[PDB]
Amino acid sequence: AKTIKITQTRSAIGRLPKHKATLLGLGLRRIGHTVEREDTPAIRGMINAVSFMVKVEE
Amino acid sequence: ARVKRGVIARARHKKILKQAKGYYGARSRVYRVAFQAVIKAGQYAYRDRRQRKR
Amino acid sequence: MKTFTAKPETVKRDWYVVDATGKTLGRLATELARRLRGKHKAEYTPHVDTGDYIIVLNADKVAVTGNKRTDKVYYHHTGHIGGIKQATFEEMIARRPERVIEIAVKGMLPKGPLGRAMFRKLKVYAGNEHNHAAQQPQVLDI
Amino acid sequence: MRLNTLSPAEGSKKAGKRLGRGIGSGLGKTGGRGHKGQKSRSGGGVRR
Amino acid sequence: MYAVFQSGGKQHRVSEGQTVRLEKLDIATGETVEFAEVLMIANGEEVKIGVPFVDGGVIKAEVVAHGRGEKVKIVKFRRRKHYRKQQGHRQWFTDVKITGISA
RNA sequence: GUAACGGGGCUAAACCAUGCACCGAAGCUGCGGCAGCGACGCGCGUUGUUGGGUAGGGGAGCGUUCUGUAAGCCUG
Repeated sequence: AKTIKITQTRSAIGRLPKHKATLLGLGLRRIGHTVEREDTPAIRGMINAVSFMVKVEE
Repeated sequence: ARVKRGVIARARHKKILKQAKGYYGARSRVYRVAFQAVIKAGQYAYRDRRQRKR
Repeated sequence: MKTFTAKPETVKRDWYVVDATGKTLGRLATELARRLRGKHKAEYTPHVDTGDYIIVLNADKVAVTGNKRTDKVYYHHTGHIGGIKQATFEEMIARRPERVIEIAVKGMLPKGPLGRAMFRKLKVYAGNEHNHAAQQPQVLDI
Repeated sequence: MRLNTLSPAEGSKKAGKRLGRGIGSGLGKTGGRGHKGQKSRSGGGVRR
Repeated sequence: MYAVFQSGGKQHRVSEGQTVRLEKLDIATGETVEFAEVLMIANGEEVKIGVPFVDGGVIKAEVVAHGRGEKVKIVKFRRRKHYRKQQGHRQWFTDVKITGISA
């Protein structure tokens, strides 16, 4: 696949529960964690909802 | 068995002595706990950057 | 290994002269505080005073910009009740000129016994003549 | 075999809960009863 | 002559025939070790500003003894909350000797 | 008793626009130690990851008096 990489840039204390749960649904665990996920359009929705604290690289 | 508890109590009270302090702190059992609570802060709060120019 | 720190008997003093005629007051105070603090040296240490001996010449010609010359007012309380007294810059110069620069640099120095030891070195003069040629103070001409 | 070596098997013994003996045990001042109330009173409580 | 190197996360400064406390390694009590990762070297006057991991500088060292450092008391305390906890710690250390520095 | 910038002082050291650096915490990385849970195998490895805590629930220990081991052992 393309295997897009995601890096968590900001914290998660005091943040909305839906974003806190999408973070886990994606796989990010702390600040600066780097993960690789498939380019399925399902992933794009999570990363779109959480796009204000996750850096992407392609 | 009626336990005659003097030796252990004297041991515990002597174990916490903390010399070098002034006034009642070093003599009686008016012993704070700040002397040990600030150590953890200090071990992190060292200021040893050595920034003489930049 | 440990970091090198300065000792009191391994300090090298220097002497200098600064002429404040036509110079702005605060901008001069900043460099004066820097040099007296010794943050300009390569062996600076925070618990030891190693600034130079600065001699300010012509302290009765300090330039102040804007309307501060007539609006900048000093305050000081004697201790008694209703004993607050003030003095405008325009008259403070004519009364005790050196005190202007003295107070202006004191507040920029730190506070404590070393803070006062540091101020002990500054020497401010209203005139332009000084009997410190015995110590050969090289002029820090700017 | 002698009267020194014999030992009970695991799980066949366990120390009971001792209340109000210091802080490192976790059963400190309150002793598991919680803050003041009819339950926390000695002998005080409701019936069946 | 004096140089510098990185071993265990800390950049140390060493001189010919000198002792420095480093982190706990994995070698016997008299084994030989070599440090090629050098950041700079100077033999007076000549300063050989070094690119990261200079190519050629080697520091030969020989480990002397191993042990534990001073004991530290850790105390974390919360007023009025019915909380208190203690601990002790002693860091592991390995002392070394410098036997030769080459460029 | 200055007292509606924390202070000194600032005509920019103030406000607006763009730009590259830098300091900056117990955040994150580098290096050493300790402990709980999971996976995989054969008691032991190699990996994942967690380890702020009041009321409170669960686990495991140190130490004091006394009975047996003990008419044994240490001790003028």
